[PDB]
Amino acid sequence: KILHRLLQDS
Amino acid sequence: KILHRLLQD
Amino acid sequence: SLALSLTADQMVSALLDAEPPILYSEYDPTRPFSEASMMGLLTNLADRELVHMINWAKRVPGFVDLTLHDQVHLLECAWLEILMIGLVWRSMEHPGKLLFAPNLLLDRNQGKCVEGMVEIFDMLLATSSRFRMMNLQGEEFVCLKSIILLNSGVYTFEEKDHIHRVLDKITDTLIHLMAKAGLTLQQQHQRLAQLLLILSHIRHMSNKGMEHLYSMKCKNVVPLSDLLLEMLDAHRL
Amino acid sequence: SLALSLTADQMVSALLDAEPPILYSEYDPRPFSEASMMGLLTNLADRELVHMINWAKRVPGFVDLTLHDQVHLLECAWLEILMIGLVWRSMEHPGKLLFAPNLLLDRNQGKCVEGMVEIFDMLLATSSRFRMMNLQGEEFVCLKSIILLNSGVYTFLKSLEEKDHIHRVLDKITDTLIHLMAKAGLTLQQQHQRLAQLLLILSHIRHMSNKGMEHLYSMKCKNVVPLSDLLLEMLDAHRL
Ligand SMILES: C[C@]12CC=C(c3cc(F)c(O)cc3F)C[C@H]1CC[C@@H]2O
Ligand SMILES: C[C@]12CC=C(c3cc(F)c(O)cc3F)C[C@H]1CC[C@@H]2O
Repeated sequence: KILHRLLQDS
Repeated sequence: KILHRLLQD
Repeated sequence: SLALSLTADQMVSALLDAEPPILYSEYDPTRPFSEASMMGLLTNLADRELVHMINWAKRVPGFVDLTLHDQVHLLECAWLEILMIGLVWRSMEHPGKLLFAPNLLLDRNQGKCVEGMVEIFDMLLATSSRFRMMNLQGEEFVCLKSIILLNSGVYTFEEKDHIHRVLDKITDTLIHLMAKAGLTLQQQHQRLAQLLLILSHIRHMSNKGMEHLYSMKCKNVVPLSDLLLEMLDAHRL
Repeated sequence: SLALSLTADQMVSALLDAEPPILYSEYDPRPFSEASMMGLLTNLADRELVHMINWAKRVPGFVDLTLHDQVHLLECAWLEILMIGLVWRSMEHPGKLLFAPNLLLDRNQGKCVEGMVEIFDMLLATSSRFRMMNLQGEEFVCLKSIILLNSGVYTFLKSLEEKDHIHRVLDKITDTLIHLMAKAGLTLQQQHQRLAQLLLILSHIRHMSNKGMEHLYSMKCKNVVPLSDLLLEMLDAHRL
């Protein structure tokens, strides 16, 4: 998910 | 409305 | 208004006395469950409960001081929330199960019988576990149910000011109960917050339940009573 | 494992500093069509979602949670958080919604989009309520953080370790709210009453989000507006 990526990338 | 009627006495 | 002159103990007594009875289901054990028959049982039960709820509402302090149009609006808005918190309350001592009626105790697997209903059951069960984990008291429960009745539809409206004064009284009552139970001052406002935040989840379950009920109606799964059709129509889905 | 050590003043400070920026709209103040307005609102919401995630990870206790649980909380609460933000910045504009400093919409402009004026009415009523209560900025950031942690916690092995942690942080924010009220000179009875008043509004905010989710889904299926991939995935999480 995009939300996954966003939460990892700060 | 049934509710309106039921809310009376 | 006489409702505002009520003490905390008087508020509790009035609310406890106005408590509706636990009704029975039309459950027939001679036949297996179908999606239609289970929806039939639940909506039949809800319909009979609604009549009791209407008369209960009239005994909630401050409610009859409102116009008929405002009474109608509040009940139209909160009826499913009220049915659900009642269900969650009487399901407290039955982990993993929902006590719709003493003769209708259902788990999540039986909820699968109806399309999309197991999701509702899970939420209801989780709420019941929450009340059980908090050790929700009967006096607290009737305060919460009355709060739902007065609050849920007040933002869709002085009539509004009278409602807020009564809501404040119930807040005072909840705090009174917690203090009387020996909770420290900090524990009091912490628990008050915990109880009221659950009402956001109850509101959520109601919205989901309203859409699911509407879905069942629009697929001719079950014939809803004229009263239920009206309560559902009030939400205009 | 550290948010529990925060004082009430430090909680406020951390929350105030974690606040997201106020974004502008592309709005060229050319008159609205139905697709035009939905475009502005959804484009704005999508850009706000990116900042919301930065904010969420600065909310005390949020990063202690698993990546899975962080996703669940944001998926559940994202529209609630957008709406309480909108309502908060619309507080000093009676009868108007301040989506952006350059996009201030009155009620009748909700009629541009089918079924949106009903959403606007609910948002405006909430804003009127905040204005009536003289809601403070410090109270606002507390309420928004409560929404983030509370809205999705009921829909969650050692999963109880996450839930108990979330509830422990929730109690801390409650303490913070009470602290602000005591500091404002409110009596004990007034503190409890105001706390209750604020939290019951979150019930209406939940209601607005559920309604908005359905409206946004309807606009999606009709394709009056092209939603971003991120927005579509946030909407999909509520599986309407
Ligand atoms: C049949 C539904 C599930 C449970 C419902 C229900 C019925 C009751 F009598 C009751 O005391 C509580 C309920 F929560 C009503 C419908 C809402 C969503 C589903 O359609
Ligand atoms: C366009 C809608 C109305 C307002 C929305 C909205 C957008 C924002 F940027 C914002 O900061 C807040 C909002 F509440 C998004 C949609 C939810 C329901 C409607 O479709």
